[PDB]
Amino acid sequence: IHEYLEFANIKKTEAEKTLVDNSEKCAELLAEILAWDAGEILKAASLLGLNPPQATNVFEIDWIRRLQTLSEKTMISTEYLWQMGDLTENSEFSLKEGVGEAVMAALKAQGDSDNV
Amino acid sequence: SLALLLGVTRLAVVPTNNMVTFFKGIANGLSENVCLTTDDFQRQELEGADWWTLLSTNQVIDDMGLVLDIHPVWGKSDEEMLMEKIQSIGVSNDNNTLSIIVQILIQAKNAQENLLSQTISAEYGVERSVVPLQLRWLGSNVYSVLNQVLNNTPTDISSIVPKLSELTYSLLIYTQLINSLKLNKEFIFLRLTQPNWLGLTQPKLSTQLSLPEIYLITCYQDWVVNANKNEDS
Amino acid sequence: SISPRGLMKQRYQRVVTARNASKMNFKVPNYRFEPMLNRSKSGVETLIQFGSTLLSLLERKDSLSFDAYQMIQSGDLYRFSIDLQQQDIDINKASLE
Amino acid sequence: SISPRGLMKQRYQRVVTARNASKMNFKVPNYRFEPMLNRSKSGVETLIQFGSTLLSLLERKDSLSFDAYQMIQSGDLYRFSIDLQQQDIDINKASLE
Amino acid sequence: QQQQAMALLDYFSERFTNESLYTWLISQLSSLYLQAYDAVLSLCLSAEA
Amino acid sequence: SLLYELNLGEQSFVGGGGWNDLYQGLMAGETLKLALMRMERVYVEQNSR
Repeated sequence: IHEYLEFANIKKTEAEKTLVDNSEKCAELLAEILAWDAGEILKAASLLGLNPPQATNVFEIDWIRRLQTLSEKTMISTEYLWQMGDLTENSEFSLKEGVGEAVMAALKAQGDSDNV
Repeated sequence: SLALLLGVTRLAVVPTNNMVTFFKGIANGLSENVCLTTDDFQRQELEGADWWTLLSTNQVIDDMGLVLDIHPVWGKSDEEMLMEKIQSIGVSNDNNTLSIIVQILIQAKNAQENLLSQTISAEYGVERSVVPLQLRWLGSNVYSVLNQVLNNTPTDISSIVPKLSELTYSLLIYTQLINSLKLNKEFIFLRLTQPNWLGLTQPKLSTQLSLPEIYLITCYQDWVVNANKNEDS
Repeated sequence: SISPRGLMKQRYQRVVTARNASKMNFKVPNYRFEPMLNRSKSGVETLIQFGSTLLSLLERKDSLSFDAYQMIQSGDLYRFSIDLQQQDIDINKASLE
Repeated sequence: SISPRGLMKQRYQRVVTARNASKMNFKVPNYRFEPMLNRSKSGVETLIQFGSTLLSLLERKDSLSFDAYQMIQSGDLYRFSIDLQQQDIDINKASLE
Repeated sequence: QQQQAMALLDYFSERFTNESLYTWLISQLSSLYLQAYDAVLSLCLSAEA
Repeated sequence: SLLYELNLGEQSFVGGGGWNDLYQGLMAGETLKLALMRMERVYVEQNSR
């Protein structure tokens, strides 16, 4: 955890931010310490100023704890959990009509059996 | 795990400056009173090295001739091969002046090996009897690692040679090859000595590994336990 | 009867940093060499005696602190044992009814 | 009820090669015999002290590593104990039905 | 019982004189013995001479 | 005193910094025995009329 956080903090303005921190391998170790998916964690690039983002040294890990447990309550993606936020504010209707159907299909994929 | 061990879709790692603290630790351990004879160690005409200048009343010829280094072989390696190699290279003075400079050299060879076998055992969790065999079977040499001190590896720039930075990465995968299954050094010693004699094909003198070995060495590692008599028969 | 459970995969190692650092010396003498060899020994070997005294006492300290903490492990088990078993008096009364 | 089974016939010995090898000496002296008997002793007996220190510490090392590995032997047994016994709640519910 | 057996393994593995201290002593002392052994033998050899 | 009384060039046996602050000075005395052994052997050789 220390070697990961020390690497995340290296020289954002003078070097690493415009080089995307080498996102393809720095964001990999954040998945590896969790034994988790190095893929969908890259959705974090939807916030924090075009950084990876990773140098916010706790809150992203603290949230990913809850994303990992939610990802074991249900087989839904973090990509769809973002839409469940976007729909809050009297938002566009076709996204709600689609998200309801997508969650229904994600339940059929488990059914009265167990499956995945 | 098997795909990683077979080298398909390989791992990623960060060159943290802690690695320099480790290699500077090796350089420090080499420098603090070990006083090692590694000063241009192998290559022919070994001239200008301190140790035999002091002992010159007993023997002068510090330059010797051909090289002072060893490759392992089964049944019996040891200082008898190091003696026979230096005895073969045209010394006509077969008296005690030749044998005394072998018993002066044995502890000086130990002082090159004992550094790695005692230190890296505390980094990676392997017994000191496995370390030099693991190092060669990975595709390395004890002096080639120690020469990286002379290549300025102890300098705390955030860059080091691939010969260390990818070797260190490769050591972890070969550590899982000796912990996801456990086996004894005599197997490694045979495998490293004589691949075709063990039963492999000539290309497997290289560092590369594939499933036709992994089946046979695993089914051997079962059969050596399953057999009705102890280890050595 | 539908599910297994995970385990304590408690296999992980820990690392000891086997390396050193050190510094140089100077000074000028005031009397002979062998008279100092006849004084330096006993002060050094007394430090080996003090260091092995400290080490061997610290094993005696940290051994007995384990023997202490191992006793209190029974305290919850007595509570759970009584508060499970006491119901067999109430069952033996319910059987009489 | 038709068959027995084999056993661990774990009787086999192991062999220790009790033999040696050794080499000759030369050199020429620079000062007297008894002054060297008055120096050679303490360096040798310090090596007996270092060797017995190494040996007695290595017993303390390899003893405590056994006490460690002996604890994790409980981890599977708790898993199997819970995943066998938990069914008696489901049987006590099936008996109420 | 399972969780306090895990807490005993934690309390044991967080003991001061755990496996690391004997390992650290021996892995240094192994050098002190060899640095003495390669040096002492000239005293008894010069006693013969 | 050795290097003055024999009038000799540098050999630096007594290196400073042998204390330890993870392990509170353990083994910081046994090194002094080996320093005296490395030192004594200069006197075993380098004395003559």
